[PDB]
Amino acid sequence: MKITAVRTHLLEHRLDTPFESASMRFDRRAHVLVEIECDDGTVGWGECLGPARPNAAVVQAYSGWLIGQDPRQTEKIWAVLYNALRDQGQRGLSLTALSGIDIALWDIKGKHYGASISMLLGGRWRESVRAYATGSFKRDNVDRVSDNASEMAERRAEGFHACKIKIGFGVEEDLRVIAAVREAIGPDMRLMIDANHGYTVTEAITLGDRAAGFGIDWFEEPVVPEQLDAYARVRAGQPIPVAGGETWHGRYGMWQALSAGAVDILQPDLCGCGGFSEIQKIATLATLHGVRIVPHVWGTGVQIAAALQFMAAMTPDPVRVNPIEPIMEFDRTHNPFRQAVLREPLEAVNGVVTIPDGPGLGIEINRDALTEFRMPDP
Amino acid sequence: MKITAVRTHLLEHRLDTPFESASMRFDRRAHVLVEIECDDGTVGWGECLGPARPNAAVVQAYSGWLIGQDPRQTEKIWAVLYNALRDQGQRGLSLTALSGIDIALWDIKGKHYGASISMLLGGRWRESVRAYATGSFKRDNVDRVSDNASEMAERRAEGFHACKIKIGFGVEEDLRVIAAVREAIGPDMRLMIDANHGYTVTEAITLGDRAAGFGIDWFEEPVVPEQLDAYARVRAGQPIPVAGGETWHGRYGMWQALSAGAVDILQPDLCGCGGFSEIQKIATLATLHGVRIVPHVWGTGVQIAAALQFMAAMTPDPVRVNPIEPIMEFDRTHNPFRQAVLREPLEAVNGVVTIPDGPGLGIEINRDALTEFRMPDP
Amino acid sequence: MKITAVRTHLLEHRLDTPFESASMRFDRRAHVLVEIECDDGTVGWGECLGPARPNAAVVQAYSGWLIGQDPRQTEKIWAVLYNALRDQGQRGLSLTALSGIDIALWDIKGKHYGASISMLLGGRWRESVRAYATGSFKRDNVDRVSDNASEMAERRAEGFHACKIKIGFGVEEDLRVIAAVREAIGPDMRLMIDANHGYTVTEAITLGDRAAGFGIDWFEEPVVPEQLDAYARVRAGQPIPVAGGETWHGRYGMWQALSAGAVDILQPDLCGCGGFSEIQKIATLATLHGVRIVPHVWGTGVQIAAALQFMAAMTPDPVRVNPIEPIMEFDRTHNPFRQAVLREPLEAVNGVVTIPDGPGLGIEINRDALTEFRMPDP
Amino acid sequence: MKITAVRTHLLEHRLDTPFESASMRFDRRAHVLVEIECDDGTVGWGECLGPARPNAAVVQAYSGWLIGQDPRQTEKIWAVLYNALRDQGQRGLSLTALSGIDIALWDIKGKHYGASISMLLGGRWRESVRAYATGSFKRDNVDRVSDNASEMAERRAEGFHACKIKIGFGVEEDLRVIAAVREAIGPDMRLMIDANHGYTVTEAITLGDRAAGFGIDWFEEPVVPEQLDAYARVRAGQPIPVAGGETWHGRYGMWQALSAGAVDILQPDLCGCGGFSEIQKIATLATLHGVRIVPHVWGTGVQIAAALQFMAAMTPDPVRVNPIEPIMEFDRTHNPFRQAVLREPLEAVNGVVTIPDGPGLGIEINRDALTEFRMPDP
Amino acid sequence: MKITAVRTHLLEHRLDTPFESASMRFDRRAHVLVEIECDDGTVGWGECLGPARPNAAVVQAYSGWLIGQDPRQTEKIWAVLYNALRDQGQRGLSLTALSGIDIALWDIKGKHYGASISMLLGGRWRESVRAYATGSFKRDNVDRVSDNASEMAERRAEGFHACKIKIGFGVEEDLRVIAAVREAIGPDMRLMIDANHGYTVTEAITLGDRAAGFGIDWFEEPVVPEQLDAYARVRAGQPIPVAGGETWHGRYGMWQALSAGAVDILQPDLCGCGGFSEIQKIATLATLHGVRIVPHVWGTGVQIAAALQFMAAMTPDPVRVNPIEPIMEFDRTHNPFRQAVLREPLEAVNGVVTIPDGPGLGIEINRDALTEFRMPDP
Ligand SMILES: [Ca+2]
Ligand SMILES: [Ca+2]
Ligand SMILES: [Ca+2]
Ligand SMILES: [Ca+2]
Ligand SMILES: [Ca+2]
Ligand SMILES: [Ca+2]
Ligand SMILES: [Ca+2]
Ligand SMILES: [Ca+2]
Ligand SMILES: [Ca+2]
Ligand SMILES: [Ca+2]
Ligand code: NI
Ligand code: NI
Ligand code: NI
Ligand code: NI
Ligand code: NI
Repeated sequence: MKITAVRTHLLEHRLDTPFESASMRFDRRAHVLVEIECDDGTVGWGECLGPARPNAAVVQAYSGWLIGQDPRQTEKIWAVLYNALRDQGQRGLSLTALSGIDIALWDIKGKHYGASISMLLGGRWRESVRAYATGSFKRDNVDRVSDNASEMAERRAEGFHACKIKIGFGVEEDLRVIAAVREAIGPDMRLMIDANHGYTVTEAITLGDRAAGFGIDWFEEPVVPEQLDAYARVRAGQPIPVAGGETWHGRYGMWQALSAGAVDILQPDLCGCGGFSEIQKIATLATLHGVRIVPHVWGTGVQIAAALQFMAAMTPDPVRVNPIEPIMEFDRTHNPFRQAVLREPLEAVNGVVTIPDGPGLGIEINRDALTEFRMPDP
Repeated sequence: MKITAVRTHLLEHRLDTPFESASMRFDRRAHVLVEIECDDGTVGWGECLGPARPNAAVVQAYSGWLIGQDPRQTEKIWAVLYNALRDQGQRGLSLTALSGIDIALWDIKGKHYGASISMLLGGRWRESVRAYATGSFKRDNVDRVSDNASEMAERRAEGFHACKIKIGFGVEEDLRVIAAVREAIGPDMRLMIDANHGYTVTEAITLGDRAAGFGIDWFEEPVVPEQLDAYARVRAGQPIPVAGGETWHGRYGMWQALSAGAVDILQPDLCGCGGFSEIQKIATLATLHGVRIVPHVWGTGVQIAAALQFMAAMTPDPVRVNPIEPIMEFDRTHNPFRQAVLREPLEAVNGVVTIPDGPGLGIEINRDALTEFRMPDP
Repeated sequence: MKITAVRTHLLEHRLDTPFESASMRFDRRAHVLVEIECDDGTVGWGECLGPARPNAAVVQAYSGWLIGQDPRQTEKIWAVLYNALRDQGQRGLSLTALSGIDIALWDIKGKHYGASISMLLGGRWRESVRAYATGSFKRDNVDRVSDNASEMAERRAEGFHACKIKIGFGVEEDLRVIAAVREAIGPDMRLMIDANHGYTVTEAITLGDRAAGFGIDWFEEPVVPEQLDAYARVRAGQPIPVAGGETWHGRYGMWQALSAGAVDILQPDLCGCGGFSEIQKIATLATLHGVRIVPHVWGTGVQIAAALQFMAAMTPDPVRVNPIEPIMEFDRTHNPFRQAVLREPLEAVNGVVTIPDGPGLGIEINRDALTEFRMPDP
Repeated sequence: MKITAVRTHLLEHRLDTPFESASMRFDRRAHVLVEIECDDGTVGWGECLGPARPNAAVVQAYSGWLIGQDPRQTEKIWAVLYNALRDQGQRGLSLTALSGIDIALWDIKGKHYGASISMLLGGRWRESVRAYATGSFKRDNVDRVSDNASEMAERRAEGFHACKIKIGFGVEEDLRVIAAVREAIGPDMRLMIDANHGYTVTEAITLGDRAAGFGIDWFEEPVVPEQLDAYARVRAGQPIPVAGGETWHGRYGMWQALSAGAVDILQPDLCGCGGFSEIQKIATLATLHGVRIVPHVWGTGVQIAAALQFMAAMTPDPVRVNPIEPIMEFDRTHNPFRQAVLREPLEAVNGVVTIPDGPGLGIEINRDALTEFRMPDP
Repeated sequence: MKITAVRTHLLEHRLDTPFESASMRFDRRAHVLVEIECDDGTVGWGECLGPARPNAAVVQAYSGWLIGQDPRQTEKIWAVLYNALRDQGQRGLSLTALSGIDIALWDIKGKHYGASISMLLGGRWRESVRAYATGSFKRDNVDRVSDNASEMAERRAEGFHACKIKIGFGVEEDLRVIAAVREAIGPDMRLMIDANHGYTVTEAITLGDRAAGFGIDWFEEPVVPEQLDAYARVRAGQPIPVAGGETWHGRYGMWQALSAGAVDILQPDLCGCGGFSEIQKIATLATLHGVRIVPHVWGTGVQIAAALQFMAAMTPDPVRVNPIEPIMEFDRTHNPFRQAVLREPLEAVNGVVTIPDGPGLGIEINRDALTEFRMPDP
């Protein structure tokens, strides 16, 4: 079995108005998929987190080390490609592009052995996960307080057990947003907050001290990803558990954060941290200190399918009866190609997402959707 | 003053036979320049280290935050662009692409103020630097021992005060290469060794212990860039000063290495570490412990010109009469567009390279060479 | 371009009654400016923090290394002069005197290139800053509680968004002062406290625990500048963010404090820490852990102008929309030559200070004021 | 008993040609004495290390806190004056000026109680010390190798048991100088080396490794005083014991160096580190780890007299029969006012200097010499 | 001047009923004085903390190194005697016995120079100190709660500004005692607690958490003196400042505790820690981190006189107007020879104790009291 072709597929949809987090303002949904074809006809699919056209370019640069290789040998291919572009690599785009490749190769490997990826990863502890809803972005002329209060009441009505709202813009308004969301969702629904690294350490500590009374399960990216000493200060300075990981990369970046005691919850993204091959190594590292893994999930149904395979296989830390299980980050904001790339959608039903069990990722790509939402040439 | 256009120029030349280091095998010289044009006509030039097409793609992704901006405001632009692509950035391609942009903007700023970059950086301590020659690569059916012995005798005859040879392939053959080169160059010429991270820690310690008698001024990239504990072990375990930095990025990556006590010589590349804006911050960090900076230099005359501006401005650590000054890494292997991109070559004369003092980088690009050596479309 | 003369100008005004902080009692305003003249006629101005006549003497001792030098080469001159008097230097007067020289040279450099210092520092993120008012000093037979309550209500009426009061004399009376000031300024105006290192660690922790309910944004110089372990204890032992820096010096002194985790806010003074050349290096160091910089500002309009240039150029940490920006420390106590040294005053208008954008510091010295307020010969 | 006057006396002698170390080039001997007079007629004398006119200015700034004070209360006066100028003080000139004041006050205190300072410090362990000779400086057109070889043979012939030569200029020439001096002085005379912080860490380690075979008792100021991590690297990287201290200040600066494990020998200067009051505290600190104190001595007979009082009182670490005793640094280069300031010279006789036992410093100043060598007005 | 005789004087008074702390039960007051006589007739007096007959035996063992020595040379004698018995010494009785000797020698030295010890120590910052009263011991059939409530109301009525009560027996009863004492003394009198190392770490943390609401200025010897990690846990685990030092010894024992961050207040005893010679070194060490010194005082008027001399000389940390000053521990329990050993008592008058200013300790021993209260032969 040999890889014969490696392709990328850029997807875009323009929004009605731009969406803003504290870390970014964007006016379109833009994603990239990786397609790897084999000499026996087998095709695998993956997705890369982050800047879409630059990821496509890095996948193309890796392609020379993929063509002619046996796609079943995922550890060998991962290490060879990791080393090939390591010099001006190590974090960021060199790992997000390798993650998409890795996911496509594990899809091929599952198809070849007739096994779901979750089985090849070592087994299925669970057949479904509870999802949590993520919030809307800041938009021009939209009041964040009432928009988030209504939107999260709407998520509660759909059956989500938890939701996560975007802050990081300014302590006082962010507190008004948190208070209004708690009022709107009632006392039982779980609530998380994500600052998108918008805060200074002092802001993040002040916000956490003042928000903790609203019952907040974690505080995601309080500060920038490079200042691990700042993460540890926020963790020690206010009471809300701190989460991060969607902007860290590989076993070395993740170990740097765990060594620093940066987080209570580590949040590797399948399509960013290095793929299935590397996320299993990151999950090992998290067991040394007992730090919970909850994946970060952002992107199309291909990303969702990959994250679901890993979530079926995640081993509890600790094992006990009815252990703490992963929950699935579910973006509810507008993206017509999120599900359209799949022949069958991977959707929350009363807040719960069932994990496929077919070979590989357990999905079938809709190639007509790739054409329909193709990103226009520059 | 406003930026109106940002372009990249990909350059390629195929070699007669592939060149191999321990870290890579390549069959062509492939580089990318950045061109930034302003509303008043001013044009600046820069270069990005590393994978050429992926760098071009990341420069294109940054371009949206550059158009319409005042190019004189280099710290503002650097921080804005750094944050824009930080999430799946931080090291590697997101910093090598920003370095090329930064260099072009400092070229514009010098042209605008009528000042060499070295002057804007704070002054010229020196008007020239001594260069050292780098060695040939491993080639199919070429004996490394005799090839390096002859090649380095040829560099000595050209007047280079020092040379650096490539090892990392295997302790015993590498020792034969070092011994033959010392014999060939005589007792006075300085000698350095670069393993291109080819060694285990045990190999690197064994090689350094056994090579130290040949008089070796530093041992570059003994081990992989992510294992800073391995660098510190090599530093403590054998007597040759350890050098690294061409595969680290930004103030945070460089501080991580200095904190770890990884190196005796830190080797930021102008076109990789973040450009002039960030290399000044890295040079600050190196003064906290007294670690010598010697830039890494690889690429075309644009990279050479940038590195020379920084070398004129480097402050001695410590200041004394006849202090330890930077020496210029000078690749002598075949590349017809290395100098052709410049209207006037920046060449060693009896081992010494004179540093331009005209506005900006002090060079004039030869646009006809950009066409002649343009990389063929995929 | 060559420096031809270096002069100092001592200024004094006797007060109606002495002013006391916990760290000092003084009966006059006494300051020193530095004037550097060039062979082409260009003149630059600077100011030194601290003992005026001793600063003038240290500037005179540096003058021998300045005459005949190119003033545009600020990094070279800084490093040469720093090394010249380092042996019995390193902190204190050797750095405050060099700061005044450095500021005058950056004023010359901006005039020469036709650029504001803020532009040469890398760009203007902002054109104005909000000022905060500092409080009155302790005076004989004046009740601190009512004096501070009235004075800070008067600052609120002038439009200052925040104010900082002097404590450090004794926990119980200091708490009465803080309580009365909070009552007088209302619930929205921000409040900071400065102990001028008057407290033991135990006093400072007790004061912070008992004062935190009044809403205090930082606690400045709780303890003496040499006991960095005491700073870290105060930071960990009570809830008010700790600030310091006006009594630390250079990259090495500031790094010592940051390494120790001494402060939540670092407060370099342009005229004390080493000038523009060194404060940019200190600002780099603060980004490693994410410690906020808020400059310390004390002295004449020349100091104010220098601090404003640096504040226009300060890069947010982190970058976000509407980031945390520097605020300007504005002494409101009596000093007739504070503004008189400038042809145009740099004053708060409804609490906001606009940052000049002319070449260099963007000011014009009033030489007649230098004569009018000249310090009498000993 | 009350202080009534505090005066300084600046002394200068121009040399025939300038003298150069790696850290400085000077063309005159320039020193400052402190004279403190009391209401009962008692006068005390001291000396300040470092820049003479700036020290005089700082002594004048302290004078306001001295007049009217009881000079017998040396700990109270030290702490009051230390705090008075601490803010822009802490190291350097604020401590060298306080050292001269402190020495004059201990001279007064000894005269008042009819006791040598050595007795008031706690007793005389010894009545004499062996001196070591320091070497000549680098001079224009003088070969350092032969000049040092002849000069040190001349010191050997005068009976000095040891000598210390100046290096720091460049590893190869410095090694030639060390080798020639060892040849010239024979195998028994002790040899020390002082780099005046001229070296990078790499140079200092290389020099120490290559020089150790010549039998070197210590290696003084290998690197700059602010890089304590560099001192520890030099200490660990080559075999010659490392010495420093003449460019550190006070208990906090000295503790910083000892904490860092910077030195095998700590070298406080009576006229730089804080005087008798502070050097006793530094000597305490050195006993925590067992680091030997050997004072640094540079200046006139007043400095020599102060250093001799402290050397009589230094407690062995450890106490044993025939313990390791301090040796006296004795500058032999030309200075006609070194001894002329005293009515009776304090000179080495066959290498040994006898320690006065009269009240205070045990000397009588020659006021006619103060006039003869008075520094010309600026 | 030479020492001719060294004598000890054992004192005893049997109590009506035994007194118990958590650390000890005793039925008599038992103390030892040291008397040192000189060839010129001068006599000095000192006291040793701890077991009286064993201290007398250790003083006798030191006597051989004292006879014939010059008593003015206190640092030489201290170091010689310290080394003489160091091998089976270092802490405990070898230092408490040396402390008594040291005090007698400083008494001789002050008489010889006609100076109070406080002056020889460097000056008098204060002429009096405020005393605090210590509480009664536990006694058979006496209710601790009502006994302490009444006794401390009686101390308040005598004018003491503060008092310290004995706990360490059991958390619940100890809390009842603290509550009753706070009720009895009113809201202003200061309150301290001393567990005499009776508690486990868990008890001490629980007690401090539950007692802090009663307004407690320090918590003395919460745990045993050898478990410095336990001290640091108590300090970090409950809010009352922790004090210790009366059971530590010398610069090395005290530095061990300060290094460990064991205490907020260090409490050397003049008659235990090494005397005046060593307590000055301990006071130096406490300034490195800013830990307050408050001496421990237990014993006769000779101990009281020594402690008062040191308290006059203690330098504020930090210096400020109206700084934090030492307060004097004043045992009020029955001991007829406490004051009888002095010709003039050293007593609190409205809570304040005036510090003698005569030569030496400033006291005159009543030799008739030494006979009257002589301890009966075994
Ligand atoms: Ca997120
Ligand atoms: Ca908190
Ligand atoms: Ca290399
Ligand atoms: Ca070895
Ligand atoms: Ca302040
Ligand atoms: Ca607290
Ligand atoms: Ca020296
Ligand atoms: Ca070595
Ligand atoms: Ca006690
Ligand atoms: Ca507690
Ligand atoms: Ni749509
Ligand atoms: Ni060719
Ligand atoms: Ni006035
Ligand atoms: Ni002469
Ligand atoms: Ni009785």
